[PDB]
Amino acid sequence: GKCRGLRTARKLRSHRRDQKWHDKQYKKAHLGTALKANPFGGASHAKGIVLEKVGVEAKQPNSAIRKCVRVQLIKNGKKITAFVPNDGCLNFIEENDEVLVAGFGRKGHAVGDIPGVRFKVVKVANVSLLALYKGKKERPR
Amino acid sequence: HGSLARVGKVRGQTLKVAKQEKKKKRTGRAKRRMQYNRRFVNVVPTFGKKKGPNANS
Amino acid sequence: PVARSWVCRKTYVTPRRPFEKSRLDQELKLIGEYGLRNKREVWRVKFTLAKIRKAARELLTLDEKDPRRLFEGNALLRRLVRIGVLDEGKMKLDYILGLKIEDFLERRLQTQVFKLGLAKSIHHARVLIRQRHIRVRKQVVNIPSFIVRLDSQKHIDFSLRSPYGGGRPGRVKRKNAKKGQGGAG
Amino acid sequence: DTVTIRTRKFMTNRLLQRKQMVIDVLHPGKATVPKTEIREKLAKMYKTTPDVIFVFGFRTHFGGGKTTGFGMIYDSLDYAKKNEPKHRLARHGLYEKKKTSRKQRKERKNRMKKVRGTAKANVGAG
RNA sequence: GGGUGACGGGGAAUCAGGGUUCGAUUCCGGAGAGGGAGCCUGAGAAACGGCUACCACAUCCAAGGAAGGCAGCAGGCGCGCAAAUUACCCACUCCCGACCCGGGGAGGUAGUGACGAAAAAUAACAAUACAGGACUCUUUCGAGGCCCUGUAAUUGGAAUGAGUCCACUUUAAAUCCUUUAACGAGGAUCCAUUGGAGGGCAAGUCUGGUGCCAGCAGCCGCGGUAAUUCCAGCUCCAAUAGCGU
Ligand SMILES: [Mg+2]
Ligand SMILES: [Mg+2]
Ligand SMILES: [Mg+2]
Ligand SMILES: [Mg+2]
Ligand SMILES: [Mg+2]
Ligand SMILES: [Mg+2]
Ligand SMILES: [Mg+2]
Ligand SMILES: [Mg+2]
Ligand SMILES: [Mg+2]
Ligand SMILES: [Mg+2]
Ligand SMILES: [Mg+2]
Repeated sequence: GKCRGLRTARKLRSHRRDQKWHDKQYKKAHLGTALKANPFGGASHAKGIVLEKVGVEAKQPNSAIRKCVRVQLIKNGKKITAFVPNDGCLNFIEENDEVLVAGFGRKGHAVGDIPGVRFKVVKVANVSLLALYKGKKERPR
Repeated sequence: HGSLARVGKVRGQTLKVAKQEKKKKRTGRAKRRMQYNRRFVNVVPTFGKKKGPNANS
Repeated sequence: PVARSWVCRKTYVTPRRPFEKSRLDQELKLIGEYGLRNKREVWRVKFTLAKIRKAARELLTLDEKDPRRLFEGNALLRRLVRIGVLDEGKMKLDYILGLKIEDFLERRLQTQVFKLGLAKSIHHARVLIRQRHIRVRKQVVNIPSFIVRLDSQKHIDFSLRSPYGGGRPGRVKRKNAKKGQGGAG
Repeated sequence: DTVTIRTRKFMTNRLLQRKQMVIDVLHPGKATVPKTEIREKLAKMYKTTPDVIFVFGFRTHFGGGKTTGFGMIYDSLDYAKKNEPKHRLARHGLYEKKKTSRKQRKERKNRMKKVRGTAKANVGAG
């Protein structure tokens, strides 16, 4: 069982150090891997240019097209399928326009019906999508 | 597959309705007073198998 | 580099289980009894009490006849007596743990206004205090949370420079007097 | 008439050549007395004119029947134009200052670094 | 030996007891002034708002030459999810000088500032019409009112700051607060918001629309013509100058 003895400190402390890496969450945060893989290079959000409006099909038990946006990030050059939330909101997003993208709440894990969607559109052309949906602000022209 | 066509279908053809008028509602302490008064003093009746603060038959 | 403090703290703790129901109901009751503005006003008192209890526990963990305990505990008791929460004779530290929110609310200004006649309902009392109508001792205490020292309770009354406390009448009565003078008369 | 005044924490500064103290003004129902009135009242109290009395730092309390602030009485004006801040003299116009305005001085002196010796040029500058 | 999304520490954030994480960042210590190197002066420098080279960037040239270093303070570009005014002053705190007198983007003062923290308004009272229930009275119905709560009529005048604004104070000069005159409330006004309302989890089996669509849904799920879950209206709930992601 346990090492327990009085002059063990090192043994104990080393073994715990060894085992910490089988704690999945620890390894995520201490190996680079995820920070390399995250298109938001350790960031809450990322601006990025929209390069096509793309319908995602929902996963089996729920049938619905999702209306995503293929984004290309500014900082990295990586690409993304951000989910454009709320009803008829896709129509606000026209091509080549500067969207802010956030996480979808799950920190890498995709969410609910959508296959392969970590990201959701927050702002469109420096306005905020919620505000457009409400009918508060308007798309500049 | 599947078109990006119907995009804002239901938001579109919903029947628009005016948002009515009523009153400048009470705020701050006054609101909290009012809500205290409508749990603890006004009603406090003889029970009839539990309550419902937004009940409707 | 500057002058400047940067020494601050929150006066309250937010509750963990945010919809306990019985917790919500209790806190509402506390807002009713003492016409408080908001829930956080309850919570700041809950927090102040909690600190005190935390000190009491710590002092109890120490040995009796240890100078650290004897000094601090006596000082904590004297502080609580001063605000009229704990009674002289009841001062011996184990009684601090048996204490409650209700006692601390009771010794606000908003209470001792309403308690000493003066107001006419607690919501009236809170308004008065805000509107610079009451004075503690000599100062016009604008603020309801002002915890009234037991010492300085009997010196609560109306502000001298005011309508209620014997002075120049407020602008509404002045306007109605002008209307009766020039308009009607 | 109905103001009343007190003098708290009075000190005899033999070696700055002054009396100096905390003026503590009662003034209920009125709008914080101006300094001229406070000086004149101090003059009749201490029997030593308003000229040598310099008063400042008045802060009214909450409610508003009491202000508090520092004041001092020099022996003569000759002394009070020697151990006294220039602003506080200019407060009642007896040692005014130049209107060069800092920034212009700096720009003038930053030119002059540019040129050597020529007193007329260094007088000119800007 | 390699790595570090590594300047060290004081400390910060969570926390029962243990811990876990953070510490570029106002105090102390270090290191550096685009990159490397070399040195003069000097008590003290391997100085960079000192010089000499090279590299890399760049500026006038009459093309022979000459000058350059904001990780000072403002400000710009750029990078980006991500950050303030080319403001006023040496009055305080200190420093420097030969100096009681000069100088200080050290420093202070305003401006921007929902980083965050404290306090804290958005109504209070009255009789009315009433609508109810502990008491007294009454078989019940009804009544006497110390007690009271909801909705109305704003019915009633009273109280008030937000605000507008003389004056003082403040201050280096101002501002701001404070003090204070004069104007300054019937809510149609001086309008509280952000998120919810199947479960977890506080709160509608309400009504209208759509019909596995549009959409919601952190998770479980809801949607295929009676949707408690979608878009709306109504009501309700939570926190409240905040609350969501
Ligand atoms: Mg590194
Ligand atoms: Mg340092
Ligand atoms: Mg160096
Ligand atoms: Mg640089
Ligand atoms: Mg060097
Ligand atoms: Mg420089
Ligand atoms: Mg910011
Ligand atoms: Mg500075
Ligand atoms: Mg706050
Ligand atoms: Mg308002
Ligand atoms: Mg729920």
